[PDB]
Amino acid sequence: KNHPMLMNLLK
Amino acid sequence: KLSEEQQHIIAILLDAHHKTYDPTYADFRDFRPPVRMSPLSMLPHLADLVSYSIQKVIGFAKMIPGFRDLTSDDQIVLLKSSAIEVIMLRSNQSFTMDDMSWDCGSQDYKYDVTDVSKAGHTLELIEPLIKFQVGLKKLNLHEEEHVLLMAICIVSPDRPGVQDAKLVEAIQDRLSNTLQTYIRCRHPPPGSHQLYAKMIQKLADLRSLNEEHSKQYRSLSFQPENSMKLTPLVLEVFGN
Ligand SMILES: C[C@H](CCC(=O)O)[C@H]1CC[C@H]2[C@@H]3CC[C@@H]4C[C@H](O)CC[C@]4(C)[C@H]3CC[C@]12C
Repeated sequence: KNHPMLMNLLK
Repeated sequence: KLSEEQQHIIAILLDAHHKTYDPTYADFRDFRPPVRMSPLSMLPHLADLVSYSIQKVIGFAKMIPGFRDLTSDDQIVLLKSSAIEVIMLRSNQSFTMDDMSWDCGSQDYKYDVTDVSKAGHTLELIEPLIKFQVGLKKLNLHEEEHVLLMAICIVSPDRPGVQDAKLVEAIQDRLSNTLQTYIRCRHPPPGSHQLYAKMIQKLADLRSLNEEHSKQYRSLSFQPENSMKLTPLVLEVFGN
């Protein structure tokens, strides 16, 4: 569901 | 007898944990200050605490052998669903049965039932959470088992939204076998009596705690004045 901050922290 | 791979896994997880859980709690000073009187007076402080903890759990998860092999989307689904559970699990390290509280280094950073209940969440969540802490503490798990449990919790194939559940299951089984074998080879009886079964039960207990936390979060998200006091990461992970 588009999780910008989470995605950024995972990459 | 614990293959070379299994010892490898355990070594990786212990290190990952040491790099993401600071027992000096030195970063707690950056959180909005705790307020003990208390109408939602602890919400700002605990919101930052949980948000910080979410970041740490993500750091841990990324070091779990095999996690990196999952797709970006699956990693996100797993973290979103397990975050609160892993936070509750890792918190067992600061929890003390002496006075039923999470002692994070100092008076201001020592939280009991009255403190933890001043953030919008009710005893319907807190009472079972405290009970969980006691039951887990009584397992006297080796740090090796503690880190394996957190990793198993994160890499759960039955989480809503998982795509490559097969890949997730494989990764988890590798961890589950490492746990079952470590208990047999490194946890002498009687402390090992049905330990795996009891640890799996804690995973069930956490699903229940997760479900209740989610129920109350939704309710609270309906009140802007509270949602306003949270962090962007919390809002994103728990729902916006
Ligand atoms: C201080 C403890 C960690 C200690 C450590 O890391 O060693 C953490 C882990 C479990 C957390 C509770 C989780 C459910 C609720 C979330 C809501 O966003 C705020 C309240 C809620 C009741 C939290 C309070 C703080 C707790 C008890």
